Amino acid sequence: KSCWYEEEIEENLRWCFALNSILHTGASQYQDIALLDTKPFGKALVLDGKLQSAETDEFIYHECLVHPALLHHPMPKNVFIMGGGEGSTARELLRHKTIDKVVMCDIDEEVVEFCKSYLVVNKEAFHDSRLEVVINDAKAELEGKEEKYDVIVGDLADPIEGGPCYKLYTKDFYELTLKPKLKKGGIFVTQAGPAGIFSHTEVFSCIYNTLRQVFKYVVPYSAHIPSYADIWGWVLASDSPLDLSAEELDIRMRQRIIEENRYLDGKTFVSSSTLSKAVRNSLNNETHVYTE
Amino acid sequence: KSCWYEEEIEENLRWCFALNSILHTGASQYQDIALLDTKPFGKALVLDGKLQSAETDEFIYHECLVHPALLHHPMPKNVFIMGGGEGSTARELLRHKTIDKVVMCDIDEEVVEFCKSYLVVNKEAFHDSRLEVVINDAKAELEGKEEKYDVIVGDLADPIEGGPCYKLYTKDFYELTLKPKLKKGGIFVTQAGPAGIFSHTEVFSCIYNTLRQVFKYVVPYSAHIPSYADIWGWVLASDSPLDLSAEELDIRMRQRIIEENRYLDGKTFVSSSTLSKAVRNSLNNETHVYTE
Amino acid sequence: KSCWYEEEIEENLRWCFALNSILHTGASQYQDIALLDTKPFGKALVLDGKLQSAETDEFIYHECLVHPALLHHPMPKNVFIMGGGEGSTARELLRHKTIDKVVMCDIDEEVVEFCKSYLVVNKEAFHDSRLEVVINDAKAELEGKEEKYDVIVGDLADPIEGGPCYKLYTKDFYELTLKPKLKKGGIFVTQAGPAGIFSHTEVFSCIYNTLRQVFKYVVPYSAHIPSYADIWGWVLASDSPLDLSAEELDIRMRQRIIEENRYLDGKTFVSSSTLSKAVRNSLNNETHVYTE
Amino acid sequence: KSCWYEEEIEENLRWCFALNSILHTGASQYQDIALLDTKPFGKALVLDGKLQSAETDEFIYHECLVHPALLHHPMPKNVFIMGGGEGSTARELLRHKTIDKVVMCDIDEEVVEFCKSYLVVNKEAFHDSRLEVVINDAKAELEGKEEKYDVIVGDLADPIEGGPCYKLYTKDFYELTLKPKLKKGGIFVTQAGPAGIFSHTEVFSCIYNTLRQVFKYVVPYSAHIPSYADIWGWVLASDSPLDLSAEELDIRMRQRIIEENRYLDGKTFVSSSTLSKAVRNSLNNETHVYTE
Ligand SMILES: NCCCSC[C@H]1O[C@@H](n2cnc3c(N)ncnc32)[C@H](O)[C@@H]1O
Ligand SMILES: NCCCSC[C@H]1O[C@@H](n2cnc3c(N)ncnc32)[C@H](O)[C@@H]1O
Ligand SMILES: NCCCSC[C@H]1O[C@@H](n2cnc3c(N)ncnc32)[C@H](O)[C@@H]1O
Ligand SMILES: NCCCSC[C@H]1O[C@@H](n2cnc3c(N)ncnc32)[C@H](O)[C@@H]1O
Repeated sequence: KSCWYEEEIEENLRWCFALNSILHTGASQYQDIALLDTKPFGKALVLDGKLQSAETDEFIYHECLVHPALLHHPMPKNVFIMGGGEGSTARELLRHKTIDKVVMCDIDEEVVEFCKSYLVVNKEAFHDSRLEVVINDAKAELEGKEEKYDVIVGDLADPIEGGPCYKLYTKDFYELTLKPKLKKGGIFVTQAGPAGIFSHTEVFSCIYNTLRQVFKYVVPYSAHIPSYADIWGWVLASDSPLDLSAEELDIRMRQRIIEENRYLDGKTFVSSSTLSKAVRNSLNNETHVYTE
Repeated sequence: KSCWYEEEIEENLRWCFALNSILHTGASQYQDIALLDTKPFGKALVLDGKLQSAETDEFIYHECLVHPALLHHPMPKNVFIMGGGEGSTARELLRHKTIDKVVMCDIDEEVVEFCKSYLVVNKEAFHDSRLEVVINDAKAELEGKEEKYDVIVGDLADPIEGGPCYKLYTKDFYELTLKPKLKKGGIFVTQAGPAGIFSHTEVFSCIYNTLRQVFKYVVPYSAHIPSYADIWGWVLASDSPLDLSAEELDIRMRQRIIEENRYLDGKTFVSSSTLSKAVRNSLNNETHVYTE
Repeated sequence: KSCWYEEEIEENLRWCFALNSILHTGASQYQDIALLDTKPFGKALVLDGKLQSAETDEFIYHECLVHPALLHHPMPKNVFIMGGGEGSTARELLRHKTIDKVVMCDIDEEVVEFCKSYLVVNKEAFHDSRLEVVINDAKAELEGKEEKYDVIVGDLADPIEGGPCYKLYTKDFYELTLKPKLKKGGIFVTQAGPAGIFSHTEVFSCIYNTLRQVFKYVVPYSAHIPSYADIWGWVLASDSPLDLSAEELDIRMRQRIIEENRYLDGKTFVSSSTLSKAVRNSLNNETHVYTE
Repeated sequence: KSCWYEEEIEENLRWCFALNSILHTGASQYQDIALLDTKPFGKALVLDGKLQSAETDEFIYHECLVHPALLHHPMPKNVFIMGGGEGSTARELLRHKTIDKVVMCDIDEEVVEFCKSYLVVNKEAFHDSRLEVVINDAKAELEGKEEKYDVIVGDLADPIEGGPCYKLYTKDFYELTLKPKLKKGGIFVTQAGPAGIFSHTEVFSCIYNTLRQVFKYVVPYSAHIPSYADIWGWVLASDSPLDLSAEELDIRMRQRIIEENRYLDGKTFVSSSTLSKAVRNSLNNETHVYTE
């Protein structure tokens, strides 16, 4: 095949996908933006040269990010997303019947406009009256406003030094900006980077341990995302408990979410939060904490 | 970082590993045989241009291939391996104290002799008095010998038309050749190809469904193998039940297996054997059966 | 710099060009047709996954293909092009004031229509009253029409077994079909494939030797084409001598050709027609003759 | 094919060769050193990630670099090489019957040792009593010693800012270090980088113009080197004339060089020094000069 997008995932690992076209290439002051039409994963959003969403498997990422957090809440009504410009986290949140307000707070208007325009899947979401789009740094936005939320969702890029996301994974940020803005019984969830057998030590274990230092209950979980070329991680965090069985998750899904989930049922969530021996022990032994 | 090993996982997806060296390249009349020293995965055995074992994570594959089968057996004493010339399957079998004899039946003497010399991790295994190496087609060997086994392990390449491995995945094979050479309570396990969200439809679902036509109890399961760049699958099959808890499995590990498993504990197996919603249902609805 | 067009020049040599866009991809039943906007070479026409014309250097190929033949002719008035659907060969022919008619005979109407729409450099050429476009196999066309030409231009793909172009490079073709349709003093020129130090043995030496069996005077010549990643070759053939000095050629350029050539002057042609020691001798000693 | 060496030749152009092995990888304080066994070009020396010599076509580079300069001299006896660690420039120089002394002055002992050991072709050269190996910066070595030479050969890497070679292409270096150390009737030749239709403006035109400002007679010439993925350039420079015909070159070769040249005869040299229209005009119009 002639045409390829190439991504260096580590300094010694490259991942190449065959291309149909290069649909749109924008840029803002924040990052490079690109929509590719790829053979293996369909349409793909690439930010600063990292694939961040692919048409074929974004559903897995977005179901996993969103649904566990809301299903463990007794009655989630309002939710604040840090990031979300791609719009699929909002789509999945808006599937919940209890939800009356979703704030998408992304720093990059152009990403939003771009995806608002070209990720057709998210059109019903982007137009729902419950969605409020806010163009800001989520950290500034959070400390600015007094509104408190049932659920806060971190749908940011991994914490990389000198980037616009690193701040929002520090113990400082959690303790003093995020957690004050959680209602009673509030639940936080953040995307947490690679969660492979070896790749999980880069950011996942540290995000987990950083949250461990702020919240009473912390639940790491993971699932394969083919377009990310790895197992990916999320962490639920709360000062209230987080224990539903699979059966109780399935009941809650059937009652509270419109239409059928495609990836996530209760058993899948139970498998997801049962990390492997080595990962589970690695996380437990982690002592690094993100800080100022 | 300018020398790379490349593998086309699909016709539109390439995975590239930075190389330190090319330790050996060659061929038997069956297959090309190469050993690469890679940066991300250490020494990697590449057979017909497909990476089959990487030093850093082969433990995952071989622990998943071997331990669930033997652990589910009350008392496995004799095992036959279809393929296994690389030696790691034998290695993990020989960690079981209950085992008295392992037959490794590989068609290609050069794989065996090459791995016996170059894959040092398996040196003790290859030299264990309990191991018998037979150089033959596994199907011809099983047909021509009356010996029966407590466990038979399929460590062959994926089934396709016309390759030397296809006929060892058929309904007629399992029924007429393999099952008669299982002892009372015998367990079969085979590797079963990619088991990703979409890639599982190639062979994993068909192997599962084929086995489902021959054995009463069939347990498919899967785990990520980074050097294979996908979730990989295995299938257990038996005419006796295959239902142990994570705790039962741990006790058995502790009683029967020399040293600590690096990948697999009881929980990890339960997680591996709980497939995602989509994969589970796809397997259940599969109707392809491999036949002669 | 993460999207790339790749071409395997040989089974062990790849050339990759950074892409701006994929402007079109598709196919007729003859060939795939793609137009890529490349960084190093501008818009590149790719036919069956082989780059055939790049905006930045196609002038070299087409100047070398066309001008030496016409310049050596006392008075070329009518020309037939075998292939030429891309339009650049016609373009450079039509710069000659002496020309009254060009027949462009391409087998693939979709190449013609595509290039006529998308390769703007050739718009005037395509619209010139002197140009006739015929959609046919060039061999069938020449056989079935009595018209004779002062020059015939071979602008076909390289000869191999079974492709649509092979039979237009054979001894029997040149003798029985082409030569009878040359006027008195007629000159044949064909593109002749790679002409590198080693790559010239594939087809360039064989075309030269084949022509040497049919025509009295045969002048092979070559020039670097960066976007082809090699030296490329052409062969002039005639029953009348082909021996002009660099100065004679310049005077003719000045008298007959509208505008300045960007690549070819008289000296450049003399240089191109002086092959290296090794290539010269290899051509002289070649004995393969293409036959039906 | 599985294993590749990748070279970025421009920011938008990559060149990939299939690999047999990575024979040796050294490093010194000056550069990275590597010997690859490549499929398309055989054994290849790579310095700081740039291929600098390949077994299959180094003869072209080294014949072109060496023989024109000596053949234009009436009686060259002693020669100083700036660089030469690879040893092939010395090999070709030592083929001349008039030559009694060759100084190989390379800054990197390890390159020399490495090639002394592993480039078998140059064994007779490296052991010839006329060869003096000197481990130094050629600029310091030149200004240090009083010996004057009939021919000085620049076999350095292209002039790249902040590298150890840039100094040795400045007008200052030429005027005040190099030219004082040329005997009466002395001839200088330097390798001069890419000499393609467009690539020649990077260093070739500037090296040419810089020498033009120091020497009375300057002759640029070029030839394709497949392993360099380009036409490559050299420049002869002298205060005496440089005009032999092809015929006079061939006589001189037959009388003065042992054995047959494989690439270069008199006609080849004449073709080589007949640049194309555009290159010839580009060089003539160059006004940039390398300086302090
Ligand atoms: N794994 C999937 C991750 C998705 S890509 C990261 C997303 O979060 C936004 N973003 C980056 N920094 C941000 C900040 N400080 N505040 C709000 N949004 C931000 C960015 O514009 C982009 O939409
Ligand atoms: N990922 C797990 C695959 C590892 S590679 C496939 C292995 O099975 C052998 N093999 C192939 N066909 C065979 C046959 N009919 N009988 C015995 N061994 C065979 C082959 O020689 C090789 O060692
Ligand atoms: N580098 C110079 C090659 C350019 S690409 C080859 C061109 O010759 C046409 N073509 C192929 N076979 C043909 C035939 N038998 N008759 C007429 N045109 C033909 C084909 O449609 C295409 O336009
Ligand atoms: N196109 C083919 C070029 C060959 S590669 C450049 C060669 O010139 C040496 N070299 C680099 N800088 C040098 C200096 N200042 N003095 C002497 N040798 C040097 C370097 O160690 C190497 O052997």
